[PDB]
Amino acid sequence: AASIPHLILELLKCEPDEPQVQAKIMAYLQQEQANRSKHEKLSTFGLMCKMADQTLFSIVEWARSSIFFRELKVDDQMKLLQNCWSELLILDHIYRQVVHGKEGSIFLVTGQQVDYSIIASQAGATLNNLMSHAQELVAKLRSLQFDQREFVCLKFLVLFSLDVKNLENFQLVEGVQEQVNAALLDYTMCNYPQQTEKFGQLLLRLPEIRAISMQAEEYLYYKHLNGDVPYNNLLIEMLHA
Amino acid sequence: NALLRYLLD
Repeated sequence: AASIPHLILELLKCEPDEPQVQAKIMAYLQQEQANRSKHEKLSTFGLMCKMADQTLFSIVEWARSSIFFRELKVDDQMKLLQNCWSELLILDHIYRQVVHGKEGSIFLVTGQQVDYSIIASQAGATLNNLMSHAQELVAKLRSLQFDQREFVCLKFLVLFSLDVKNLENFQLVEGVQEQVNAALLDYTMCNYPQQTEKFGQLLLRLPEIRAISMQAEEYLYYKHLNGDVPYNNLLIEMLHA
Repeated sequence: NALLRYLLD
């Protein structure tokens, strides 16, 4: 029998409604294109930028209503989100591939499968290299039997980082860090006992997520410099902050 | 980041 720590139950209760988010972003992009005439239609890159934008909107709404995070004053909330916004987007994408992804394609938040082949044919070297290490990370997580309880734990570990300067209530953040780490450790030890170091193996994925996240930020920033990013984009505001 | 601040409210 599986055992799930009470804390992780609380974390799961704060999870977004995936079908609702999917339908919402799907409808948003379809309406966006509908409002544009033929020569105004967004390119693939433009669409994906607005898609990532809407995902980030959803992530901010998730955090705002979530346990522990809603306890902080807005100034601490901003600082935490300013630190980890791209990490959460990458983590969200990666886990989506672990669960909903077929190894030959990319599963988008809007629900479509985009073949990796299309990316290899239409994207430059930077994006392909970026996708390649995402693929490796997804493959690694699959081999570890990465599941939803561990995902929601890592999500909170990413959000409540202690590497954030100028934090007002840093010991609350430290408290969440310790509680979630402890719960994750107990969960892995109880439910995956033949993987004696699964906890450590999961933690080691965090610097890999952060490295991908930094490269992704840099890729997007330079795409913006060439004028390829569609106008106004919470992504871009997060970058310019 | 006035936009992020707004969204959190």
